Amino acid sequence: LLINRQFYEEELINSVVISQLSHIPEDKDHQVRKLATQLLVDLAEGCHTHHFNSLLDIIEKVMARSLSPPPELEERDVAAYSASLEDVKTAVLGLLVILQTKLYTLPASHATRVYEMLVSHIQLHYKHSYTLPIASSIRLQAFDFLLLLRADSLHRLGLPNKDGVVRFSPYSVPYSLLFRVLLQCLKQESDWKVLKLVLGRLPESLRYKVLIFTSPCSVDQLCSALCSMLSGPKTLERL
Amino acid sequence: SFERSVQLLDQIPSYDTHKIAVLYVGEGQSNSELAILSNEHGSYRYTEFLTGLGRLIELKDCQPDKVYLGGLDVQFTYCWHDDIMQAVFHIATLMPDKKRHLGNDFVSIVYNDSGEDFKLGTIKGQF
Amino acid sequence: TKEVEMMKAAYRKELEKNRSHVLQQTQRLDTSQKRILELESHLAKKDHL
Amino acid sequence: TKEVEMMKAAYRKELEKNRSHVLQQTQRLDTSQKRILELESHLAKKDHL
Repeated sequence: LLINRQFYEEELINSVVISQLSHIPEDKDHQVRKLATQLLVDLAEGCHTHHFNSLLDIIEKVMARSLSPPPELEERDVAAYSASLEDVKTAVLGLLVILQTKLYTLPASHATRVYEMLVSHIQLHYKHSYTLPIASSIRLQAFDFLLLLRADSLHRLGLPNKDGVVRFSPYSVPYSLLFRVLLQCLKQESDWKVLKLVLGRLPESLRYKVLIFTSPCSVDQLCSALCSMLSGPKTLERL
Repeated sequence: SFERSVQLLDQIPSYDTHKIAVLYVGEGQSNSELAILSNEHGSYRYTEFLTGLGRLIELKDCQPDKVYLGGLDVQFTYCWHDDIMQAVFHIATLMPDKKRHLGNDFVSIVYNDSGEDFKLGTIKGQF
Repeated sequence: TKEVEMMKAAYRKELEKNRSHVLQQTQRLDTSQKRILELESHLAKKDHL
Repeated sequence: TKEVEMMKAAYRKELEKNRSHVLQQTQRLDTSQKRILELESHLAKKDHL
């Protein structure tokens, strides 16, 4: 694949789709890890409407696990089970990278769906209250990136950046999802670092008023949460 | 000599003294150092904020040396005022020694109206 | 008095709305540029390919 | 005299900035759109080849 950029994708895509649409629930890990990384980079490249089906494979990989169900492996295979889940860890990280790059392309539906799927995954992640350190790192990197999302033009122009002040991809992205997941963190989080990070990063983001003013916000809620966060020791039993 | 000393004592005001330089830079005027000063008719929002900035007294026969009359030449020169302290805004964009008049005010409020316009090193106002 | 506040308030409902409209057009002009850029890049890479 | 109608002159200045700025942006926006349209043809030819 990586060699044959000579318009040798479409056919190879139809040769790769047949070996990936069904592999997804493969037994062992290394397989699905490599396959993830593959799909990830191949679609960082690909823009031939095969973004979607391949991306669906990625979705299935996102669902592929939730947490450690069995308590019989605690101190026994917590290491082993986490080493397994490393697959979906890499999956979501490459998904994040795709969100970063793939955004600056004419068909916005792509990055739109990317951001939406990321939000949905992390939201349900809280909704089931995963516990493993893998989950922690996932929350960490996910939020660490997503908070960088900022606006320069006054409408829906969320723009992160690397090493540079900003880059632009205006072309349909809401924000309320972020408030949702943030309140979910404030009410469900059980680490310290996730909080410390999102808290410290919140203010500057709040300075970009137009974002909060764009999507349905009802900011008031969080302050109550904040008050709840402070008033009453309901919080401090969450580390 | 003693009578002269008593007079000089009268010459000094009883309330506190403050004078402050108000400037309006533009968007590209960042680090211009002349278009800053030579500017006129600042942005609408900057002009609004400026209106509600205490009270002003026109410089003429009506206003005595009682309040600070620095630069009797030309206008609105808004001047905050109460009994303990008194702050005059000695120069604005509306004002046009003058270059020294605003290069000597120890502190300045500046209306950004740009994107990352200013660093202190930009202004050539020593005071 | 209070006409001036209305005049300030009256101006507010004009300059702000007009400025937002101007910003939209600015964003629309900005797009086309980047698309020109990427299409030139594609032309180059494909001709070389 | 309300500071010689200062908030009446800026209003006029803001209107002048919007007029000329809007005209120039529309003049450019058209050229960029025409260029993008031109690119959408040379590229198709190249793909065919």
